[PDB]
Amino acid sequence: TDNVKDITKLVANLPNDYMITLNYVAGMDVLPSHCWLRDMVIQLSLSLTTLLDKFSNISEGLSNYSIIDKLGKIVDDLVLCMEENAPKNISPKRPETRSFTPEEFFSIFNRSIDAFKDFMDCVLS
Amino acid sequence: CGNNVKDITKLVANLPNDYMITLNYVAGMDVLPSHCWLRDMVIQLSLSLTTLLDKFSNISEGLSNYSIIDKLGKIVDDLVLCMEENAPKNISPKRPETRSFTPEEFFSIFNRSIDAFKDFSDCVLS
Repeated sequence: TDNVKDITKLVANLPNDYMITLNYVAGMDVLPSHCWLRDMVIQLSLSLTTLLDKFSNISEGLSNYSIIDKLGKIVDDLVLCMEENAPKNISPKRPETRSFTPEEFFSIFNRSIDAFKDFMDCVLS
Repeated sequence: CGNNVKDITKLVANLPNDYMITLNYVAGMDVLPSHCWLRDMVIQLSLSLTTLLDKFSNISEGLSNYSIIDKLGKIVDDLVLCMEENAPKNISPKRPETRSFTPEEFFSIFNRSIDAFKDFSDCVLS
């Protein structure tokens, strides 16, 4: 049901100097969403997959594995929707591989999901 | 003075496998007799835990990393008090080796220091 209310606890339970790697799609902060939403949900999917593998599945209490896994599932549904609707052949460039703080990584995450809630040319320079 | 862990296992399981935890490692801790390195190591763990703690927010419910680490830091404060109150005069072989360890490795050093404390030839190396 598009759920945060669990992201804040994850961020509070992740080291604030831990660098989460993400292939940031350039211009996600300026261009209209149809230009980057698809690519970004896919990149978030890859990063969450990579992130989840860094924890163990604690089953009782605050579990980072649990929250990340839940987030991964939400994104899989987003990738399904975006993919099974994207414009043919989606060749700008292959996203800037950057590392982000958990707070930063997850702010980007929220901005992408938010972008979905309103998903109804793409040039830079 | 002797002495409870609030579960390091859950902590290690809730910390990223590739997160590097910095520790000024006291050389010879793995071979030298305990009285040669315990005091210094307990002091070093205390510093690393201080630094580690400042990386998390205090989550109140759900056995958070902040709470467990904070608990481990207090246990070490008691251990530092004990070792300092009984440390030899002027404790200077050489400073500790600043290294980075994975959480499993860091807390393995911690558990081994704790054990050494639980059971507390002169200090020669090389």
